[PDB]
Amino acid sequence: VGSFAKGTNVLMADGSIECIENIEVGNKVMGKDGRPREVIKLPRGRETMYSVVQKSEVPELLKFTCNATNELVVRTPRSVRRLSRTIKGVEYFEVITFEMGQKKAPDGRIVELVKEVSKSYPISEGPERANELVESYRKASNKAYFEWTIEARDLSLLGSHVRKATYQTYAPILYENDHFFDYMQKSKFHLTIEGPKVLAYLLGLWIGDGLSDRATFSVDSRDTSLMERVTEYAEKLNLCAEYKDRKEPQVAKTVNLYSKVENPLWDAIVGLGFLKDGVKNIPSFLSTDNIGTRETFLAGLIDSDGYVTDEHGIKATIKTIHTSVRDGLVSLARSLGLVVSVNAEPKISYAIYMSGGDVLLNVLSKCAGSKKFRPAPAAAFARECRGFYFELQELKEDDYYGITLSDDSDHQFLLANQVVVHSSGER
Repeated sequence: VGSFAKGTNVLMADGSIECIENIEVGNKVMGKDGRPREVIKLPRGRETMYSVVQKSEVPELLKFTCNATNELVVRTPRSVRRLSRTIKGVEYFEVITFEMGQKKAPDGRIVELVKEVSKSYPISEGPERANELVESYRKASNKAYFEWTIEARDLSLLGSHVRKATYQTYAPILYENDHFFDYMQKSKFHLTIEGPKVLAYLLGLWIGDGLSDRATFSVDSRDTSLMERVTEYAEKLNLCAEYKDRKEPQVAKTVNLYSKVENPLWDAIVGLGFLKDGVKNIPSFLSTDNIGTRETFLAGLIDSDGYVTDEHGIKATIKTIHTSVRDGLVSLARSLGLVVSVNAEPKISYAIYMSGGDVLLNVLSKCAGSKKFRPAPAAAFARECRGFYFELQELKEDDYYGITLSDDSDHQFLLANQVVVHSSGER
């Protein structure tokens, strides 16, 4: 029965994080589709362990420790190519492919794994055949990759090209709390349907470049689009976006949001916890809250202290001087399905790079910055699981804790770090 090490953090069905050894039958862990996964057993035992680590300069590596028999949920890209080569004076048509095959393991077991297969036919016999293969491959699957599992210990059996192309995955968090919404209700008595939107946005601006002792943040002047947004939004919360305006020689216009009748914005900043212990913080509940709220929040942050580039794909960069926020950002961004990486600018400053196609466009379409806004996706889109390459390190023996799911379930659940791992069970 594959398992994990003690302390392994698991994401609960309700969005809470829990240490695997503290999990008890009946509890529901988080399913990758956002739905619960009831725990029905708790494997125990000793066994060689393997630490899983992302291969990759501020580290933000995805990782977890498992036992040797733990089934890694992996994906390998499908692949096909035809080439012509001359072998020993004879020209051949060769088709190299990635397909599911077999390999005798050290213990004599037959392990089913993706393999790089090669097939060649003499040119004299013609192409058809090579095509009846390249053709059957391309239409043998509706997917562009293989979805499978391999035991940690068996990962060494993979050929070099397949091993390097094989990756694990972390799923976006589709479950949605309402800590933010439920908060709104507790606020005043009357407020527009777009109250949650407007506040999350303003909080993003605050976290971006706002003072830590007052509902005041700075914004760029040449950005008339962003200004109209602040003003427009403040008003939605009966606030005044006050600033010296064109009578204060400067480029970074300080914007003061007063109660305009101890106000909504700041009451949330403290109530929700965007400022814990005098220092800025990214509330942990964000990650598992309303998706629209998560995006709106990021759009604000991006609008106050970040930039967007499109050279080699749409990408957003947010700069933060605090490590608390930094790691909070990486978590919140990954929860939407964005691909994230961090670097240290002249370590005083921190840059969080985010990419993700439609997932990123769904955030930027909420920004107001002149060079930040990007039109929303051209259509509905699913938030695909993201892959990460990894390194496996064989460890000595230790106690392991596994979790078994129902018989009808997909047999998968998420770790606190969103990594999609396999249920602990026989087979």
